[PDB]
Amino acid sequence: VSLGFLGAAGSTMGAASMTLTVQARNLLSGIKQLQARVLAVEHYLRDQQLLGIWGCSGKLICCTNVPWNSSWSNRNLSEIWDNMTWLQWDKEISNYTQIIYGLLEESQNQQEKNEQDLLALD
Amino acid sequence: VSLGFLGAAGSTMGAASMTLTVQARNLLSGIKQLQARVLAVEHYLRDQQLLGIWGCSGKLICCTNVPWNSSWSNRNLSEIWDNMTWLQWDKEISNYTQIIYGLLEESQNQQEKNEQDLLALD
Amino acid sequence: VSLGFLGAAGSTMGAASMTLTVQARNLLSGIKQLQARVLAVEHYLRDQQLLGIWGCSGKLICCTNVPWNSSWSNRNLSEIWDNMTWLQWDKEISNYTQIIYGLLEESQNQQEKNEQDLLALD
Amino acid sequence: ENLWVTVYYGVPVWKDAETTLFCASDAKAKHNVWATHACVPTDPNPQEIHLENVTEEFNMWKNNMVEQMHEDIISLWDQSLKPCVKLTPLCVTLQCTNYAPFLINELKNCSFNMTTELRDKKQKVYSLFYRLDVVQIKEYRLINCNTSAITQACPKVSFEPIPIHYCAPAGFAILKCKDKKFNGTGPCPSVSTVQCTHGIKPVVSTQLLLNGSLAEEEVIIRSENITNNAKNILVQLNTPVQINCTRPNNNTVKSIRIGPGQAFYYTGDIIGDIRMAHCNVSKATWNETLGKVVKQLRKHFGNNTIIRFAQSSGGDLEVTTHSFNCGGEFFYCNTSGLFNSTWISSNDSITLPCRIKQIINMWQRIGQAMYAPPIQGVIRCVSNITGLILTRDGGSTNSTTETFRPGGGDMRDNWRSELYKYKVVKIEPLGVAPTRCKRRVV
Amino acid sequence: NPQEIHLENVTEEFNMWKNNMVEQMHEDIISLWDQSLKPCVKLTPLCV
Ligand SMILES: *[C@@H]1O[C@H](CO)[C@@H](O[C@@H]2O[C@H](CO)[C@@H](O[C@@H]3O[C@H](CO[C@H]4O[C@H](CO)[C@@H](O)[C@H](O)[C@@H]4O)[C@@H](O)[C@H](O[C@H]4O[C@H](CO)[C@@H](O)[C@H](O)[C@@H]4O[C@H]4O[C@H](CO)[C@@H](O)[C@H](O)[C@@H]4O[C@H]4O[C@H](CO)[C@@H](O)[C@H](O)[C@@H]4O)[C@@H]3O)[C@H](O)[C@H]2NC(C)=O)[C@H](O)[C@H]1NC(C)=O
Ligand SMILES: *[C@@H]1O[C@H](CO)[C@@H](O[C@@H]2O[C@H](CO)[C@@H](O[C@@H]3O[C@H](CO)[C@@H](O)[C@H](O[C@H]4O[C@H](CO)[C@@H](O)[C@H](O)[C@@H]4O[C@H]4O[C@H](CO)[C@@H](O)[C@H](O)[C@@H]4O)[C@@H]3O)[C@H](O)[C@H]2NC(C)=O)[C@H](O)[C@H]1NC(C)=O
Ligand SMILES: *[C@@H]1O[C@H](CO)[C@@H](O[C@@H]2O[C@H](CO)[C@@H](O[C@@H]3O[C@H](CO)[C@@H](O)[C@H](O[C@H]4O[C@H](CO)[C@@H](O)[C@H](O)[C@@H]4O)[C@@H]3O)[C@H](O)[C@H]2NC(C)=O)[C@H](O)[C@H]1NC(C)=O
Ligand SMILES: *[C@@H]1O[C@H](CO)[C@@H](O[C@@H]2O[C@H](CO)[C@@H](O[C@@H]3O[C@H](CO)[C@@H](O)[C@H](O[C@H]4O[C@H](CO)[C@@H](O)[C@H](O)[C@@H]4O)[C@@H]3O)[C@H](O)[C@H]2NC(C)=O)[C@H](O)[C@H]1NC(C)=O
Ligand SMILES: *[C@@H]1O[C@H](CO)[C@@H](O[C@@H]2O[C@H](CO)[C@@H](O)[C@H](O)[C@H]2NC(C)=O)[C@H](O)[C@H]1NC(C)=O
Ligand SMILES: *[C@@H]1O[C@H](CO)[C@@H](O[C@@H]2O[C@H](CO)[C@@H](O)[C@H](O)[C@H]2NC(C)=O)[C@H](O)[C@H]1NC(C)=O
Ligand SMILES: *[C@@H]1O[C@H](CO)[C@@H](O[C@@H]2O[C@H](CO)[C@@H](O)[C@H](O)[C@H]2NC(C)=O)[C@H](O)[C@H]1NC(C)=O
Ligand SMILES: *[C@@H]1O[C@H](CO)[C@@H](O[C@@H]2O[C@H](CO)[C@@H](O)[C@H](O)[C@H]2NC(C)=O)[C@H](O)[C@H]1NC(C)=O
Ligand SMILES: *[C@@H]1O[C@H](CO)[C@@H](O)[C@H](O)[C@H]1NC(C)=O
Ligand SMILES: *[C@@H]1O[C@H](CO)[C@@H](O)[C@H](O)[C@H]1NC(C)=O
Ligand SMILES: *[C@@H]1O[C@H](CO)[C@@H](O)[C@H](O)[C@H]1NC(C)=O
Ligand SMILES: *[C@@H]1O[C@H](CO)[C@@H](O)[C@H](O)[C@H]1NC(C)=O
Ligand SMILES: *[C@@H]1O[C@H](CO)[C@@H](O)[C@H](O)[C@H]1NC(C)=O
Ligand SMILES: *[C@@H]1O[C@H](CO)[C@@H](O)[C@H](O)[C@H]1NC(C)=O
Ligand SMILES: *[C@@H]1O[C@H](CO)[C@@H](O)[C@H](O)[C@H]1NC(C)=O
Ligand SMILES: *[C@@H]1O[C@H](CO)[C@@H](O)[C@H](O)[C@H]1NC(C)=O
Ligand SMILES: *[C@@H]1O[C@H](CO)[C@@H](O)[C@H](O)[C@H]1NC(C)=O
Ligand SMILES: *[C@@H]1O[C@H](CO)[C@@H](O)[C@H](O)[C@H]1NC(C)=O
Repeated sequence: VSLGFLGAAGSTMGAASMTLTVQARNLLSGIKQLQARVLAVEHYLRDQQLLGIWGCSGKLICCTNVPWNSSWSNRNLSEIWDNMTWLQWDKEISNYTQIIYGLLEESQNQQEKNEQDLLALD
Repeated sequence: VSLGFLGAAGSTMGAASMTLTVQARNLLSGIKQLQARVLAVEHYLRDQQLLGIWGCSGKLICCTNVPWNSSWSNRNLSEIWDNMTWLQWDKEISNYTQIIYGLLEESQNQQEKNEQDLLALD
Repeated sequence: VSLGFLGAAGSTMGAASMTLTVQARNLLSGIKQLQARVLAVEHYLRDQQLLGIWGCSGKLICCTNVPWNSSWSNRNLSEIWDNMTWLQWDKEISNYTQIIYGLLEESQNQQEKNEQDLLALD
Repeated sequence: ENLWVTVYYGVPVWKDAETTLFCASDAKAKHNVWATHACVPTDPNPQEIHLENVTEEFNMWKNNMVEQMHEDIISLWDQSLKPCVKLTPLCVTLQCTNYAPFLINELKNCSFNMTTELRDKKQKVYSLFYRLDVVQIKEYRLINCNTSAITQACPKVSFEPIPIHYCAPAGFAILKCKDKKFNGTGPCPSVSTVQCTHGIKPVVSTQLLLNGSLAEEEVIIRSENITNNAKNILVQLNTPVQINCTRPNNNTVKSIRIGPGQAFYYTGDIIGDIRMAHCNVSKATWNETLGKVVKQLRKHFGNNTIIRFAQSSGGDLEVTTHSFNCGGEFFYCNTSGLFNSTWISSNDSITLPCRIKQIINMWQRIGQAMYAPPIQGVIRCVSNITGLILTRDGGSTNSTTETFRPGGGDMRDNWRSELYKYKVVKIEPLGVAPTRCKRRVV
Repeated sequence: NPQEIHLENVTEEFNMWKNNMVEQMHEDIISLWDQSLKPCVKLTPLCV
């Protein structure tokens, strides 16, 4: 089923994760208008900037090398993906998103590329 | 030969396809000017947005999983690539570009990533 | 150590190359302000445009097929990476950056994709 | 035999599109209305790229670059008027006499009160007006004071038109027709592309087009419905005729302060002879040019038909005359000498009378008028006549006669005369085409 | 909090006299002055 833009905002995180292209399409597409259009491309380029420094520019989903610290959330796979919505999840993980983003650029991409130079050095 | 920006607009699609970097360079590079510059980066980011949802962000050419429905055009490889220009081609495929773009994000990328999650799940 | 934005501007090129994410983060994040914000995203998208035509969109570092013409600089690995800063390096390679960028899109990406079409043609 | 779609980014594909262009001109040393404080400097070298094999349809009459330029000139005019002195108090009754020793000839010497810099105190001063600016009820008034308010052009700004390049933003492009015999719309076989047009001089003119670009090979006739008379006729010459326009009168100016900071510059008494402004045109060259035009004209009306030329006979004073600007002054030339001919089957330079007006409403602008400040000294400008604007008298009986009157109904036609070759298109760099390639299987 | 980041080893030439920040600020103060005057009362009749 295609339910539309934000159609699975109230479904489980697993069900919503299947229709990421739906939210992705409309996510990009006088003075008031112009200032609004600039703000829009500015926010879009910010998120694409974060995907860049996480090595995930061209993909909607990518896996990482950062382990899940249990202090963040004590839930499991079944409890996260089949019982919760992305909204209430983002609220539960609102104390770590900054922290997790910092570990996300540093722990892997800030060491994936150094090892890449030391590896392709022969 | 390098003929310049849009140099092979009137050549065959196969010959023009060799110089995509030529059209790609100049494709990105008071009130009237500012509004024009915003419109330019807005259109460029729209096309890059479409390449994103088709999984082809960093490439100029990418192959797909969508088969060619013969209702779209009844031509063959030789007739398309060695007898037609991209202009008259885009005119012939002007009834399907919306349709083909929808199949392009859904048929593959909306199922390439689901299978990617079910595959990397072990 | 994390020294911050531009922290290793005065270190050797090898040491500075380890903290590219640091310069990458802050690199993107009424009339005067608006015109400034547009100029910022315009410059950022220009560099991302150049990384695009060099086939390096999602990476901070990528290797090329262009050989190093000794007329550009006569230094070696040790002399470049353990004795010089990126600043004085960019000053020494300020006569070739245009030239090297032209060879960078043409020598490889303008021939990597043609060979890619002739290879995936079966 | 298994075909799969493939994405191509950066394909030579475009569509007709209307976008907001912007100005561009090389930096010079002041303060002319068009350049303003700043207009982006041109590239040292433009790259005009020929497009082999490419055939595109052009339409100069449905072109939006014309409408954009039209609104730009109008808006620029108003942007230049705002900071200057508005002559609202100059609508006082004028006590005027004719010059007094007029043997065969109009301009009138007037006296009037004026507010000084102190509100309470007054001054009686006198000024000289060309009698087009005033009307009676000897008592007079300015022509404009019942129609609209008025403002005085700043003395510093110059009305000397400079080449302006129209540029389209990145992602869009301009197509330029280089077909010599290009008849005004249609498919152009030889087409080249540019990001910016060549230097187009915004010459404000009526009837005859001045200081423009000349058509190569044959002179070119451009219309929208040739059998229709209501639509004007654009002519581009191959050989430019030379026209010398002078105001011989020694105009002296004085400066009277009418309020705090405000300062009106008025036409002082003339020193020396009273001669009327005029324009000369070599009769030989103008007869050759007129010959060549009717040669190309008969291509559309069958072959020995009677083609005569008559004067303008319709509309207001500001439209019937060859209006233009020269050195600062606005000339209204009567063009009866040129268009008094009939065609079938010494130097002797023609002379054209020109009157001068200092109160003007160009482009059919009703509202805030401008007072052209008087120009000190004798004026002489040498200009080219590169085009023409004609009009028929009506349905003609067809192979019986063909009478032509010059018109200048609308000011956009002047922009069409130089923008006929350019067209705006947007690049659609996304093309999808089938190859026998599949992506790596999941 | 602003983040003032020291740059070790870095030596850059400064020119306070050829600096454009000065010219920008100069035009900004002037323009601001005029923007503040527009809505207020103009004393044109006070020249009695
Ligand atoms: C078609 O194309 C042709 C070719 O371009 C056009 O023909 C040209 O038309 C031009 C403008 O119409 C005309 O230019 C004028 O020439 C005058 C004479 O030039 C002589 O001096 C210059 C050096 O300055 C020499 O290089 C040249 O060879 C000549 O010997 C100039 O005097 C004109 O400048 C004045 O007028 C313009 C407005 O047009 C002002 O902007 C400018 O500041 C000048 O005005 C000052 O000087 C006059 C002098 O009488 C004063 O009355 C006036 O108040 C100004 O004085 C104030 O300002 C000064 C300076 O700041 C200050 O010191 C003083 O105290 C005052 O405050 C102008 O440059 C071309 O000559 C002519 N080309 C040829 C070859 O003849 C033709 O127009 C085009 N067709 C159409 C329809 O446009
Ligand atoms: C502000 O003031 C200015 C100047 O003071 C005004 O500009 C003048 O406007 C008047 C009228 O608006 C205009 O006078 C007419 O000019 C016409 C064109 O030149 C004439 O054809 C016309 O003559 C007819 O009317 C006369 C009476 O006024 C009759 O005596 C005469 O016989 C004419 O009448 C015949 O024609 C009509 C129409 O076909 C017909 O119905 C009759 O039966 C008869 O056969 C006037 O003289 C001036 O020409 C304008 N002046 C200039 C210098 O251009 C301006 O209009 C005012 N502003 C506003 C907003 O009104
Ligand atoms: C256009 O009209 C304006 C009106 O403002 C006019 O300006 C005035 O012209 C008159 C012409 O009579 C000038 O008056 C003269 O002034 C001189 C110098 O002060 C006197 O010597 C003159 O007197 C002689 O002429 C009289 C004529 O009746 C004799 O009776 C007498 O005995 C003298 O012989 C005369 O009064 C006046 O000065 C100017 N005003 C100003 C402010 O300059 C202008 O001259 C008119 N245009 C033209 C071309 O004439
Ligand atoms: C339009 O009319 C005006 C009149 O208002 C006219 O202006 C006059 O022009 C002449 C120049 O042709 C000026 O005369 C000069 O003025 C200067 C400054 O005062 C003097 O230095 C000059 O002196 C030289 O010439 C003398 C000749 O005897 C020599 O003896 C002396 O050594 C100098 O070499 C000269 O007198 C006159 O001042 C102006 N008048 C005004 C009021 O401005 C103008 O010429 C006319 N316009 C045109 C285009 O002709
Ligand atoms: C310029 O001349 C061309 C002829 O090549 C005109 O094009 C034709 O116009 C007629 C109507 O007048 C159409 O029915 C034809 O289809 C056109 N022919 C072609 C080959 O396109 C064109 O109309 C002329 N332009 C003007 C303004 O008169
Ligand atoms: C007016 O026309 C004359 C020709 O009658 C133009 O003079 C020529 O200008 C071109 C530049 O466009 C030069 O290459 C020629 O050498 C000039 N001709 C001669 C005989 O020297 C003049 O430029 C035109 N004026 C304009 C367009 O303002
Ligand atoms: C317009 O003025 C120009 C220059 O003032 C005139 O050109 C002169 O023409 C005669 C021959 O007719 C020559 O003897 C002169 O040498 C020319 N002058 C220059 C400076 O070259 C031109 O003839 C005038 N046009 C008209 C219609 O009178
Ligand atoms: C321009 O000049 C012509 C002279 O050729 C003027 O035409 C005359 O106009 C009157 C009526 O106003 C007629 O009775 C005459 O027969 C015309 N003269 C000729 C020789 O035919 C014309 O009026 C002038 N135009 C303007 C606006 O002043
Ligand atoms: C996990 O969180 C705890 C907070 O109690 C912290 O002390 C620890 O360093 C974190 N572990 C990792 C591996 O980041
Ligand atoms: C976030 O932090 C605040 C204070 O440190 C705390 O009250 C809140 O419960 C935290 N959020 C979560 C989800 O634990
Ligand atoms: C191809 O187009 C036809 C239109 O007749 C349509 O019925 C069919 O579903 C399309 N096939 C595929 C595989 O999309
Ligand atoms: C596009 O659709 C319209 C109406 O459905 C049709 O007239 C036109 O021929 C179609 N285009 C193509 C290339 O078949
Ligand atoms: C290297 O630079 C020299 C300049 O002397 C030039 O002649 C040569 O073609 C360049 N070589 C390559 C492989 O680009
Ligand atoms: C760049 O070129 C100029 C002139 O060609 C020359 O003076 C300068 O030394 C060159 N730069 C380098 C680093 O060689
Ligand atoms: C100036 O104003 C006075 C009234 O004080 C009047 O008598 C005189 O006629 C006016 N001047 C002119 C030239 O009409
Ligand atoms: C334009 O010319 C055609 C040719 O016959 C005619 O039928 C049509 O009515 C004309 N259009 C107008 C607006 O006069
Ligand atoms: C009109 O004259 C031209 C040039 O001589 C000629 O080509 C054309 O055939 C003539 N037209 C007719 C209808 O005779
Ligand atoms: C201009 O028209 C008038 C009026 O018929 C005529 O007398 C005169 O001869 C004409 N001039 C020329 C040069 O034909």
